[PDB]
Amino acid sequence: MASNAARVVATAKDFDKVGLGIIGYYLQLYAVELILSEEDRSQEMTALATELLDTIEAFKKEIGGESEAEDSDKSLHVMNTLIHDQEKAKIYMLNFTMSLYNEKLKQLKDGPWDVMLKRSLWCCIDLFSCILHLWKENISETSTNSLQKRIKYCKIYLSKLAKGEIG
Amino acid sequence: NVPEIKAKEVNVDDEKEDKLAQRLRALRG
Repeated sequence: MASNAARVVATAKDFDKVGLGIIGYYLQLYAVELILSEEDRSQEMTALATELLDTIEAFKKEIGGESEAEDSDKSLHVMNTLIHDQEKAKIYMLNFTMSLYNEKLKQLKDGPWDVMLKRSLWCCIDLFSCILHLWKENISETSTNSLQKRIKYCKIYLSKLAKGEIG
Repeated sequence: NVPEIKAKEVNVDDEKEDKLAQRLRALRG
C-alpha cells in the first residue's frame, strides 16, 4: 500500500549508497505505478507523489555531471543504455535480484532472524512480482507456473516467520 | 446543512493529475 512505497523509498536510498542506480530507476518506475494502482487517498498522498516526481528528474541529474568529468562518454553509455533500454534493465535486475535472493537465503541461515528480514522478504517478492507482472505477457502460462512456484518457496519462508516458526 | 454530498474528487484535480501522468509517460516514451 502507500506505506509499502515508503519502505521502498528508504530501500531505494540504500541501493544508491551501493551505486545500483540501475535498480533505482526501475524501482522508482514501480513506485509511481504503485501509487496509481493504490486506492485513492487524501491530497497528502498527492503531495508525496509530487516529491517522487522530483526524485525522477533528480535521479537523472543525480550525477550533476561531476562523475562524467572523467570518462564522460562511458558514463553516458552505462546510464543511457541501462535507462533507455528496458530489456537491459530487466537482465540487470535478474543478475542482482537473483543474486540478492540467494545471498539473502544465506543471511537467514548464517544471519539471525529479525523483523527487518521480514520487511526485506516483502520487498524481494515485490521485485520478482513487478518484473514478472510487466513481462507476464512475455512469459508462457507454463513458464509462469514454474516461476510462480519459486515465489511460493520465498513466500513459504515468509509465512513461517509470520507464525514465528522456522523451517 | 445540505443533504447533498459532493464527490470526494473534483474535475479540476482530475486534469492536473492527467498532466502529471503525461509527464511520466513521456519519461518512458
